[PDB]
Amino acid sequence: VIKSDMKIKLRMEGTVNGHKFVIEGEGEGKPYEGTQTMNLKVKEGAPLPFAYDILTTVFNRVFAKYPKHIPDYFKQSFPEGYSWERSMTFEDGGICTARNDITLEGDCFFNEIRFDGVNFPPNGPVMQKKTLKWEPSTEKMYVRDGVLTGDINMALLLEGGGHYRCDFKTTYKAKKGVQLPDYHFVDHCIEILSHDKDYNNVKLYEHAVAHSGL
Amino acid sequence: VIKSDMKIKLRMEGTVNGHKFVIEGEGEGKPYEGTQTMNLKVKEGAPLPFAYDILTTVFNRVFAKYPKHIPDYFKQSFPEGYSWERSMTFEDGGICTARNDITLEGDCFFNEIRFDGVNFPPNGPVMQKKTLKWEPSTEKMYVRDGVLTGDINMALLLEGGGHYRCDFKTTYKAKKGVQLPDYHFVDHCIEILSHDKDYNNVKLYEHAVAHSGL
Amino acid sequence: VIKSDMKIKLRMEGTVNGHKFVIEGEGEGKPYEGTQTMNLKVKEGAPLPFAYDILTTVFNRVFAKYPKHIPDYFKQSFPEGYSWERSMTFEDGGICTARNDITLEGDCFFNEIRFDGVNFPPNGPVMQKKTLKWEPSTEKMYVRDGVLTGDINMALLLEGGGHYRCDFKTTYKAKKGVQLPDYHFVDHCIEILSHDKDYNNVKLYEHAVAHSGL
Amino acid sequence: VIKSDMKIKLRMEGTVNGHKFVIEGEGEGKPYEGTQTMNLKVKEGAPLPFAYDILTTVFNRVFAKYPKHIPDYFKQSFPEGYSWERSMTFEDGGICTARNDITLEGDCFFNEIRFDGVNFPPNGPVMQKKTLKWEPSTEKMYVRDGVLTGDINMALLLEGGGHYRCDFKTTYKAKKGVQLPDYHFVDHCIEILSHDKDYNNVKLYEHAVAHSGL
Repeated sequence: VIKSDMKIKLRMEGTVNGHKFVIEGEGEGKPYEGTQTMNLKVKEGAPLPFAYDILTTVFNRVFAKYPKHIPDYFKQSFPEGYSWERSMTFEDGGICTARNDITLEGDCFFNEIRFDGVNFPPNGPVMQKKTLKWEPSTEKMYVRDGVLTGDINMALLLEGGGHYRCDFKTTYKAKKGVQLPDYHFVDHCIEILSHDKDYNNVKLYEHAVAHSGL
Repeated sequence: VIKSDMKIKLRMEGTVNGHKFVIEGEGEGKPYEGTQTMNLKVKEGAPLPFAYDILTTVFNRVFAKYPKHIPDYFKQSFPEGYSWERSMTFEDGGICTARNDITLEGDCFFNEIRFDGVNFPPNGPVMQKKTLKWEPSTEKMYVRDGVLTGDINMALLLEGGGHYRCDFKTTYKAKKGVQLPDYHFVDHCIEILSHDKDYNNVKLYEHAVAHSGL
Repeated sequence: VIKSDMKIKLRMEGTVNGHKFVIEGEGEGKPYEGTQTMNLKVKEGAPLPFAYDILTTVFNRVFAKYPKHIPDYFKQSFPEGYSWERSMTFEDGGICTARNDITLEGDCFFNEIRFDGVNFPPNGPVMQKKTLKWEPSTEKMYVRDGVLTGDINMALLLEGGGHYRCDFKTTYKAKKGVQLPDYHFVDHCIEILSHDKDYNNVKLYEHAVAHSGL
Repeated sequence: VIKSDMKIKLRMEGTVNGHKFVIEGEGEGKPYEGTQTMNLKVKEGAPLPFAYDILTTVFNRVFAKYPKHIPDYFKQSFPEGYSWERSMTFEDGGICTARNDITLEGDCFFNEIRFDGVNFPPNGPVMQKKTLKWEPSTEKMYVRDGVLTGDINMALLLEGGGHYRCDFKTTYKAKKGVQLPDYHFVDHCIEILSHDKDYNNVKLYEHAVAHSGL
């Protein structure tokens, strides 16, 4: 079922700072190379009044290169699939919650996403769209009460330089029992490859690689 | 417009641990006495698989007794009204986001509520419904970048005794400029007066009183 | 042993931002009225390069008015006495740890204090001495694994107005078993009554009152 | 001054849970290979009543392999040297503060260390010595207001399996201006190579490597 080439369909509905929106996406990736590319269209709530970058890491750890010696929680989870929940705690008190329900129909991953952001200061970098990109990162993966937890120290590079910090916690729940991995890492980088004026259209790329550290 | 007796209508839509639900409520309160009572019906997602108590403080600081010497951000905000956003950070990593858009039509407050909870441990008190009540509390109210912020150290009393701690941050945004108060407190207590087996029906009561501390 | 009038002797040794100091104090209070006054002298590390206010709440919950219906963990702890540990988490990442070992010799409380502060931004209000006072507060008191825990949402009023937030957690350990109270509150206010140029000399006052909330 | 082979002398004084101790160490490392080994003796407060592992990462980022393309804040700081401050926020509310003042005399780094830990639950893994090791980690390094900040998601592996999480923030201050690096990573692993019954004697090893991520 998980082939060397898979397609991806997604719908996100969300509210940030009380602003409602819908974004749909279509793309493709190489699960075994840990790469994926997606084309995202704002369907409702254009133009977004917040930094598009807060959304991009919510737009599937199936797209991560897992070595033999590390059990692949994500790939083992299919065909049944899995869901995740995430909190994003920004250093200025902005908080987001997000979830994705991931299903497999043929060679296509369907992603049903909800995103909610609250308490962004009105003159902070998110509401004033001062973000350039996410720096690369390393997710710390560990089992807690029988499900996979990922913690990340994430940072947005700001216009003018310097960084806006965010702590991620993701809980990943396979819909069937799998071989649980030991403590390990997933390196990430995520890049907006192109966008129009108000990010109504966005081409998004991720590379991810699992490893056991030093 | 804000009389000694007002009615309240609400709809909450939410997702906790991936479980979708809708709850509607009707009730009444005394804004100047800082009291209110509400009758809540689960409309979708019965029976709730999580502790109903995580919802109750999301089900309007108009219902708080404000003394003369403290400017009433909430009552001054009408007829135009106000909205709030809240993060609830539980000590075991459970996080909720919530928002309420409050409008005034005649003597009735309409409440449009969204609630989302993530990362509740499956064997924690919320997913195992081990909560008895919220302890009383004191909200710390202060202006930050021109809007009212409230911080609360909240605690749920547990079955077996001892407490489950939650930190609230609420940002309150009047839809028109008002007299901003100085740093002050709002004492709260919130009580489920009655409920059926699975909290399909709930009668809920709050008392709230603003003060300037010692 | 705990009379209506008691004396207080203290020595604090500490390091903030790498700056070492020693402060000694002598004063007096009314345990049953929940009041105390103290005279503090900087003995080493004058002039302090940080906001003196970060120290003042570390300079004994014996000085709190406890009503009959709330068991007094502190007063019950003597003659043997008690110790406490505290973390102070400031909203800009400044963190302090502090401890006090409290003994009773005659009508005098001896206080052996250690205070350590790290990660204060060099252009933040603590290192630029922009604090005016602590706002009043309400400490939430609860038992956790057999010892009394206090949580406080504290705020320093800043020069220019607006607030610098700090979260306190104190663990209070009686040196003998006592009647553990139920969940309750202690209202505080703390005031620098007078000081010289660089706070080499400071007269400090606290009022504290325990209550059961609404 | 920073040769391919350097010696290390250290003294830590600290208090955890009110327990006072002094630990001295002597060792050696390869700054350009990012390796170091140290022999630590408890001089006061034997036997330690807490998990020795909370101390080991406080026992100098000079011992990290820095590639050409990343400015070496640490090595550039000598001969004048640098100091750091650290907060360690454990997931059960245990908090430590630590600092190190690092000087260079000949081929020897001198380390003047203070460590303070508070609010460790009495039946938690630190006070019940249930820790096996620190998992490897990746420190996120970024400049904030002109000094180097490092954030780490750290985890102790527990007896019985599963993990105890700790968030590190270190502020690193060179005693002279240097070439500030861009956002980057330092991979770490730290290992107790050997110890006696109560960790009165400990041989400690670290490997560290700076990189720019994916």
